[PDB]
Amino acid sequence: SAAAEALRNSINIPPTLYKNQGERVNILVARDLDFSDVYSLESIPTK
Amino acid sequence: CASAPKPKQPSDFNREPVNKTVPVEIQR
Amino acid sequence: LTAGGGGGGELAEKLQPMRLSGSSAG
Amino acid sequence: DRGSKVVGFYQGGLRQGQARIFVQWSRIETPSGVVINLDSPGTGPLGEAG
Repeated sequence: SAAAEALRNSINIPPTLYKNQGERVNILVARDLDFSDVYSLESIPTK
Repeated sequence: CASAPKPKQPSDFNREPVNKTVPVEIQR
Repeated sequence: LTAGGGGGGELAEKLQPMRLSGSSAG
Repeated sequence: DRGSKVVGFYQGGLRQGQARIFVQWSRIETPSGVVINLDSPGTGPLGEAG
């Protein structure tokens, strides 16, 4: 059947996702991030 | 038939200045 | 010129840890 | 003693025609700290399997 022949060939087309710009998202940190080498702390003297 | 939505377009009615006061980064 | 126990197959396979190694900032 | 906590597990789900799941009990902890590894079938209130 021609209709079945068209369907079999063009049936499997994965969808497409459209996410706009300016959207809010998260990042869920998957590992321990160590900032010891790049920052250090010091106290600001009073007044 | 169906097309991707556009992001919100802001209304063009309540147009006001951004700068109520001169910034300090201009040093004024 | 020139010189010179062994069980729990499904459950204990689902409990295998995922250990992701940390990172250090540069 | 009474109040001991027993720990078990199951897996594999059920097939069709089965209305009982095989539970195996693994360890038991006496309220005083005793621990014995009993790996025993779990049954119903009258000893029917699973």
